[PDB]
Parts: sequence; C-alpha cells; structure tokens
Amino acid sequence: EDPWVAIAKRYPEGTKLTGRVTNLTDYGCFVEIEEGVEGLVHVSEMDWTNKNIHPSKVVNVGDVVEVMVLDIDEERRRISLGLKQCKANP
Amino acid sequence: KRQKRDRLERAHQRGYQAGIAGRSKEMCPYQTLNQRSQWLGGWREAMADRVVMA
Amino acid sequence: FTAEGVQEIDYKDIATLKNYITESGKIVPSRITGTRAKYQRQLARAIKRARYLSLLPYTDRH
Amino acid sequence: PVIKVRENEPFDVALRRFKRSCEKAGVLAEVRRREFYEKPTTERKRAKASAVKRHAKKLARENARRTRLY
Amino acid sequence: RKQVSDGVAHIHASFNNTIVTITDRQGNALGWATAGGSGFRGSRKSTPFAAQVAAERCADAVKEYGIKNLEVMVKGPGPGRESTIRALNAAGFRITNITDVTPIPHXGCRPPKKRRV
Amino acid sequence: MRHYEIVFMVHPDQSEQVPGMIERYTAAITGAEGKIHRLEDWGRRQLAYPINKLHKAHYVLMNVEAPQEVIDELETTFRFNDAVIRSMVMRTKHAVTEASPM
RNA sequence: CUUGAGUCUCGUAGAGGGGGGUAGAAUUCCAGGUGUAGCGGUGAAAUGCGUAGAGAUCUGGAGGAAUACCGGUGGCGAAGGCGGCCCCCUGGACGAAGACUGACGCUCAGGUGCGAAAGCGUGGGGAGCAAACAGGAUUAGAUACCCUGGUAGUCCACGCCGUAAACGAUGUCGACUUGGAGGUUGUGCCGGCGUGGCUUCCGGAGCUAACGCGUUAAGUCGACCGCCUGGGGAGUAC
Ligand SMILES: [Mg+2]
Ligand SMILES: [Mg+2]
Ligand SMILES: [Mg+2]
Ligand SMILES: [Mg+2]
Ligand SMILES: [Mg+2]
Ligand SMILES: [Mg+2]
Ligand SMILES: [Mg+2]
Ligand SMILES: [Mg+2]
Ligand SMILES: [Mg+2]
Ligand SMILES: [Mg+2]
Ligand SMILES: [Mg+2]
Ligand SMILES: [Mg+2]
Ligand SMILES: [Mg+2]
Ligand SMILES: [Mg+2]
Ligand SMILES: [Mg+2]
Ligand SMILES: [Mg+2]
Ligand SMILES: [Mg+2]
Ligand SMILES: [Mg+2]
Ligand SMILES: [Mg+2]
Ligand SMILES: [Mg+2]
Ligand SMILES: [Mg+2]
Ligand SMILES: [Mg+2]
Repeated sequence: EDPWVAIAKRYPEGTKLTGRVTNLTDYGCFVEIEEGVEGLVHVSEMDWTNKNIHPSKVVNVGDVVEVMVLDIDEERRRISLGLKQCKANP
Repeated sequence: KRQKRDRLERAHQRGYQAGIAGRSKEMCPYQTLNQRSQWLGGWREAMADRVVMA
Repeated sequence: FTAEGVQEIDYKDIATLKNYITESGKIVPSRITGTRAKYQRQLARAIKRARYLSLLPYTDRH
Repeated sequence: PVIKVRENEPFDVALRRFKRSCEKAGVLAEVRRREFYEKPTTERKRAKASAVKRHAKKLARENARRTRLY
Repeated sequence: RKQVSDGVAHIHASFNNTIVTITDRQGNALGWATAGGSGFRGSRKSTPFAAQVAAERCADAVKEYGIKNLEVMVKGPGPGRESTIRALNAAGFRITNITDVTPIPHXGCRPPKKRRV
Repeated sequence: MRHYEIVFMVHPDQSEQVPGMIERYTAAITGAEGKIHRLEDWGRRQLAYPINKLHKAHYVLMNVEAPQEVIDELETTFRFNDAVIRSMVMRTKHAVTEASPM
C-alpha cells in the first residue's frame, strides 16, 4: 500500500543494493529484501556470456547479491535489477 | 556424417525457429536445463526479430 | 489499497487518482495496483468524471 | 511513449528507452488487434480460451513438484 | 532557402511502405522520400533497409536548410519504425525528442472484414 | 428537498462576472427554501486539455439542497449563458459540508 | 398453529429497463497553407488515385457511428440480451435484527405477453462497414477465396415478422447425501474466528453404453407439465 508511492528512495538508475533472492525462474531470479517490494534482474544480465547462463547456475535460492536498480516502472509496478554490473567490467 | 553436430548450437537454433514461427515457450522439448537455456535463448532472440518482419 | 476505510473515492482528489493512471492517462488494472474489486469500480468512475472536467487528461497526444 | 533526451545521454540509450516506452504502452498489440473486425462471438470465445489456459498455468507450478523425472 | 535550425521528422511506417518528411516546427514540409521512391519494389519495398535509405536520402534533400535539432515523430507498425530513427542519427542530426503518435480509436469505426487467406 | 453538487467552469477573461453569478444562483436556490452546504471557489486553474482553444478556466465548486425544478432552471441557465463553458450536476446521498481537497 | 408462502422497517451491490443531455479519441469528407513525384495494394501483380499537384504534413469547418484503458472463466436480467460520463422516471435481487398475516402454496393443456440477426412497411438519416453489382488477379476453368471500388442494409421513430447450434444440445418447484481450491456481494464477534446470497474449476460415493456428471447432479426421492417410438421420403404435400 505505502512503499510504491515514495519510490524516489532508491529511484536513481545509479543506486545499488544488497538484496536476497526468493526463487528462480529460467528468465531471472527476483531479489527481494526491500519487503512488499521485489526486483527481477533478467537472465540477459547476471553474466557476461548473455544467456549462456541458467539463473540456477550463477545464483541459488536464499543468497544475497549486490545489484543496481536500472529501471523503476512506478506504474505497472516493476523494478529492473542488474547483477552482471555490480562485479567486473571485462 | 561421421559425428553428431553440437547439441547446444542445434538446441539454440531450434529455439530460434519456434520463436520466429511463433510457438509458445513451454513447447520447449528439453528438461536438461543446459539445452533448455539454449532453446529459450534462441526463442527470445527470435521474438525481437519477428517485429521487424512481414 | 484505497482501503483506509474510505466510503466513496472522490474525483476531485486529483493527488490520489494520479497514482492509478499511467503517463498516457490510461487507468491501471487492479492486479497491478492491488486494488479491491469495488474500489476499482469507484476508481474508474472518478477518473472518468475527472476527465470530463479536464482535471485529468485522456491521452498525451492532445 | 514520449521520451525527451537527457543531458549527454547517448542516442542508443534514448532509443532503447523509446522502444521500452511503447513496449509497456503496448501499441503494436493494439494496432495489430484492430486491423480487422472480429465478430463479438469470436472475441468472447477467445476470452474463454485465455481463461482455460491461464488456469492450467496455475497447475504446472504445483503438480511438477509432486512428480519426478528419472 | 530561409535557414531553420530546429526541425521535426515525421515517419509513416505502414506494413507496405515508409514515408518520411522533414518539416518546420509549424509542420510545413521541406523534403521527403519513401522506400518506393528510394528504388525498391514489392518484397524489398517493405523492409527496414529500404526504410533506412529513405531516411538518409531525405536527409540530403534538406541540406539547403539549417539542420541541427530534429524531434522525431513516428507513426504506424511498419518495419521502417526504427531503421529510420537510426539513419537520421548517422545522417548527422541531433534527436532531442522522439515519440509514437500512432492513432488509436477509443471504442470508433468498424474495421474491414478479416482476410480468408 | 434533495442534494446535488454543481462544479461549473467559466470563461477565463470573464472571471470578473463570476462573483455576480455565484450571487445570483445562490439567490434562486434559497429563494425556494433551499440551502447551501458548501461553496468553495478554485479560480483560474489549468485545463488538462484545451476547450475551444482555451488553456485555463475559472472553476466554482458548489453544493446545494434544493427541489428539482430550481436545480433544473439552474442547468438551463448554464446552457444559454455562454460564459459558462462546462457544467456538471451529480446527485449525492447526503449533505456535504467539509472543505474540498482544492 | 408457524416452519411453506407473503407484508412492513434500515441498508448494500449491479453494462436490469425507459426517456433526455453531453465529452474525448479516431475514420471519411470540405476549405486553406507547405511541398513534389509517386501513392495504394499483394504471396507476386494489376485495376484504382496522382504534375488539373496526390500521398505525407499543419490549420479551420462539417457530419455520422461506436464507446480504448478500467475489464476480470467480473456483474445484472425470465429468456433474447445489457458496456463512456450526467440528471428524470422505473423493475428485480440480497442481507441484519425485529414486528405482522396465517397454507394465502407448487405446476399448468388451451390462452396472454416478451423474444438475437436477417427481412418487410412509412418517414428520416448515412461517417465507417458491406450482400447485390462492376472492374483487376489467381486457375485447366474460378459466376469463389485475394485486390480496387460499391447499392440495399447496418443508425433513429413508429408498426410488422416470431425464427436461430434461441445451447448447459440438460423443463419448473421442494427435500435429502463425503470433500478441496478459488471469484464476487452482505453481515456477526474479535488483522483471526463465524454466518448469509450468487458464481468458477477440481474430485469422493453413487450413477452412466461409454464419454463423463458429481450438494449449481446426469446421485437418492416426491409434485406437475412438455416431448420420443428404425432410416430415407419429410418438418415435406394437402
Ligand atoms: Mg485491407
Ligand atoms: Mg483537423
Ligand atoms: Mg393469530
Ligand atoms: Mg402454451
Ligand atoms: Mg404464443
Ligand atoms: Mg434488425
Ligand atoms: Mg427486398
Ligand atoms: Mg427499413
Ligand atoms: Mg430509407
Ligand atoms: Mg470498402
Ligand atoms: Mg470486396
Ligand atoms: Mg469479378
Ligand atoms: Mg427510443
Ligand atoms: Mg423496431
Ligand atoms: Mg426451433
Ligand atoms: Mg432444443
Ligand atoms: Mg434440486
Ligand atoms: Mg467434476
Ligand atoms: Mg436431477
Ligand atoms: Mg443419462
Ligand atoms: Mg426421419
Ligand atoms: Mg411447411
């Protein structure tokens, strides 16, 4: 009810977190510490081998990971996290 | 003729082709998560290209 | 939810209604915003009333 | 889907914003849809198919975890 | 002749063709090209490549005038719905602004019947 | 008799005439043993979209409790008066008094 | 006599019906400005539109029809059906405590009324769409599918017609008989625990030729009605 309205808090694309994953998909993972709030980070990201990476492979459930916010969709209510960025730039 | 082609590459191109032809993800014939990743990987790349085709 | 014990969502509450539309003025579906059934129906009537009075838009292309 | 370009923003960051602008406004879907008139019976019969599918997409996420391969 | 500086580029991306026209910011046409005029016919006419040519060969139809700014304004679902926005970049304009103006009825009139084949 | 709620907007250039209009209407209302429960006045606001190529309008909220014929006269009055560029007449279940979010 | 049936009191939700207003998007047209050689269409083409300046783009005006998003295996109606917003008239359902009537009930041949779309009559209206019709293609042929146009009609008023795979292919009313997950709408007592209505999916016993149905029964019974009796000939002839 409350949290989505004042989502300025971590709005800036540059902002980064450490959140904890809930479950995996095969297109992402979802990393949800913010509580009542949850990102995704798509399988495109998480690696520098594009999709040559199953989410299960790089990360597993109940596992904390550093991530930047990239895109918040105020309405439609969906945040786009990035995991390949908060670690190396080879 | 003497040796089977790369299974991962084939799986990635089968994915692409179901993609362009517009089948649903969840037609994917693989449960081997390794091949599965290739299949969907193709299928999603293909979803982009359909748009700019007629 | 608009379930701070509200009787009848109001159209002139422009501050609130803006949270339930998008950039292009389209009403956002209940499943996205977690709105209950009968608060969504009020939310619809209000935004429609508003649009008449020009307190809110129909589009961006105008 | 009206993106203004930001200070020093690369063109190939505006463009991808613009694409994602109308992906989330679902334009081509709307246009694709209204190319031709669908009889109101056909539209409504589509709506059932969507429902009887969505439903069975709240079944695999249960039942698979019960069964087992090899 | 009378230089401008600030323009706008309308793009009409149909399934069969792509018309592109630069105009002053009161919408007065200055130049234009198509895929049909670019030298493509039928199968070819309806591609993102043929649309690209159009955009850049429309860019060197408006050299006469000033240049720098250009707000793009795209309409329709054709394949020419980006290859142009790309081409205008390497044509050497700066795109300040860019927007879909594809018309949608809020109901409107009955569409044609569906094609049996 | 029965509650309403008017919310008439009026041509900007002719805002000077609005205090008169409010004066007049609230006469007719109560001149049939009616009432006024609210009467805010929002004043030259910005229109979300144009109206006859205007980009502003002077808004005037107003509640009532009247019988039908006067609230009817009032609507016709708005029709022909051409400084009044939009109207609106909802019914409401009760009297409404508390000041508006505007 | 009060348990069936009904009346009153306070509220709730709703595209239920009738009448009258009005608002934004869009298409087509008409009148201007800019501008110049193509537009349109298809699997590929052509008919068609365009130097008498189209298409594209901007401004002004006219007119009709339908109401994006909300929107959901959501809601309302006896069924057919019902979707922008606002007032006027109007029907039904549901719940909470109370009071009131006292079997006033259920079903119903004949009868009476409502009844999608097309169609018909009179008078309007006509944007878009589109039977007929005309031209272009395809094909051995193509009175088709596909393309370009396009008249009835589709819209409004009043009056007819009485039909549909008018379907849950399942008549109406009442009683009884293990469960599970939802949706929508009331109301109790403490965001947990109850108690009503309507509804979606799944399944047990039972039933079924099987498919399946399964407390919204196609299970177990009672009341009344409708209907069937090999296929063609025929829902046709008189
Ligand atoms: Mg067509
Ligand atoms: Mg105009
Ligand atoms: Mg007695
Ligand atoms: Mg009878
Ligand atoms: Mg009869
Ligand atoms: Mg008819
Ligand atoms: Mg005839
Ligand atoms: Mg007639
Ligand atoms: Mg006539
Ligand atoms: Mg036509
Ligand atoms: Mg035709
Ligand atoms: Mg012919
Ligand atoms: Mg009528
Ligand atoms: Mg009639
Ligand atoms: Mg019959
Ligand atoms: Mg029958
Ligand atoms: Mg029964
Ligand atoms: Mg069952
Ligand atoms: Mg039975
Ligand atoms: Mg049987
Ligand atoms: Mg027979
Ligand atoms: Mg006969």
